[PDB]
Amino acid sequence: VEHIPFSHNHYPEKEMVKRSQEFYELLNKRRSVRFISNEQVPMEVIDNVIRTAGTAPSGAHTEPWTFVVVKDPDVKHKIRKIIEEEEEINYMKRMGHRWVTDLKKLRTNWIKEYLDTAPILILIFKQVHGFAANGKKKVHYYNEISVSIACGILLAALQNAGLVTVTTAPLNCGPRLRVLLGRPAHEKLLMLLPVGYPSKEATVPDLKRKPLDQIMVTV
Amino acid sequence: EHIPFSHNHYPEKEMVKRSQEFYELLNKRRSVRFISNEQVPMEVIDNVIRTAGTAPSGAHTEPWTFVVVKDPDVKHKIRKIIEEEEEINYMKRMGHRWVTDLKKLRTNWIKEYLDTAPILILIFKQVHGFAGKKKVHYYNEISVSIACGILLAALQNAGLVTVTTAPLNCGPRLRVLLGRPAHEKLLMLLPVGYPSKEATVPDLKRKPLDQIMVT
Ligand SMILES: Cc1cc2nc3c(=O)[nH]c(=O)nc-3n(C[C@H](O)[C@H](O)[C@H](O)COP(=O)(O)O)c2cc1C
Ligand SMILES: Cc1cc2nc3c(=O)[nH]c(=O)nc-3n(C[C@H](O)[C@H](O)[C@H](O)COP(=O)(O)O)c2cc1C
Ligand SMILES: N[C@@H](Cc1ccc(O)c(F)c1)C(=O)O
Ligand SMILES: N[C@@H](Cc1ccc(O)c(F)c1)C(=O)O
Repeated sequence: VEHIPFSHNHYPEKEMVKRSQEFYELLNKRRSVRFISNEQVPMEVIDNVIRTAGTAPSGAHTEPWTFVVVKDPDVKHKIRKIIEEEEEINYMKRMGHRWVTDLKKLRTNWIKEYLDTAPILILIFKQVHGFAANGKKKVHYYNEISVSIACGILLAALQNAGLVTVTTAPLNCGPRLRVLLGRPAHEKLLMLLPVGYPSKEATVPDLKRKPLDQIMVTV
Repeated sequence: EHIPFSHNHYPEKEMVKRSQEFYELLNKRRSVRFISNEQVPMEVIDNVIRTAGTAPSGAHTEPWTFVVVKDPDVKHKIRKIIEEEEEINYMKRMGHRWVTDLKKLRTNWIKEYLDTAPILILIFKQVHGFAGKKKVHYYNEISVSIACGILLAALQNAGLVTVTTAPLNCGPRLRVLLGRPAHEKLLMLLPVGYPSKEATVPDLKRKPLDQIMVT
């Protein structure tokens, strides 16, 4: 592959400052929403936020991500059963006292109503390796990180398109969900995001973010 | 304590338009390995980090430390560290496959951007925290990485460039050098600023939507 000049949209410092400020205020309104209405949402928006996630950087340009989108309530209902069953055992046995306590402030449990109500579920699978065209294996360097970075971009894009979600990690649900969705073995489930509009009645926990001087260190 | 969630809603047509234009802005983002020494406004840097800090995180743990280096001398020390360790990585440690897999990008162990970039951002994950005792940081690496994604969109939005790097085997030396505690581990390093006038990128193509999305 050949290398080409990079061209760059410049801004005056004054407009950089302003774009950076608006975008802070925009993403700072983002909250994880666990109560999602059944109102349908336009698929062109979903298509576009996925395509935005696909602009992410990736280790050695491997693009190791598969975004699986479910609209079908029958499929969504099987997903729900799998996750509620597995999470009930997670909460009652596998997570441990300390994790369960650390979650009290969030009021989460194994009941995940959003898996039926939300019109869209996005299941983000990482590809632990890939395949060349001749069927031999290719290495996916830093695949989990690459996929999580694209997930961060996806979240930004959703916030900026006026949709809500909550990033979830359905512990011990990977295999059953992979099989149910007909995905191949080199894909593993990394996170699941219900997507739509908030419910009229949606709450969030009243959490504060750290001030800049507790996350940023200069030298 | 739990409160009502106040959303900011767009009509379908503004949803489509905002999402389309945000795709277009982010699809112009490229990893840039040649960075000008022209200084950049620290108010932007503060803002983009602030933005990264809005990321979700496992059990609301916020396990990230963003270490921003502007000082020439420390930066030259970071460069010496990374060049030494990447030399051994390319010669010995990565293996032939991995080195062959990087030919298209034309990377080696010389990392000039570590001196010329006005700003380095080093991202440390906190693999646990402290209350007296230690706190569990659930999904810390994934949380931090999600924060770095948000940071990259923010940088792209604010007119700056960077490249996401993972300086293999350099974490311990950089940690100690920069005064960070033993519960922080280096996850990645982003040199930040304007691209050099002569900057190039490799002529890579992204997958079409139907090769990354299954319905
Ligand atoms: C997890 C991860 C680690 C990376 N590590 C390095 C690195 O150590 N050195 C480097 O030059 N580029 C690194 N990159 C940048 C990729 O090589 C780059 O994203 C890819 O070639 C695609 O180009 P683009 O970012 O311009 O789309 C990394 C990217 C990711 C996601
Ligand atoms: C890696 C990761 C995993 C998460 N997993 C879950 C989950 O399994 N269930 C859930 O309800 N929320 C999950 N969350 C959402 C967090 O609890 C949430 O981000 C945090 O409480 C802060 O709230 P905010 O997103 O409103 O800032 C996860 C977040 C991240 C980053
Ligand atoms: N870390 C090595 C090479 C490299 C390594 C891994 C990557 O995934 C990558 F894209 C590039 C370097 O900075 O040159
Ligand atoms: N995955 C579990 C537990 C959980 C909840 C919230 C979290 O932030 C988290 F890290 C883990 C759930 O969805 O209830």
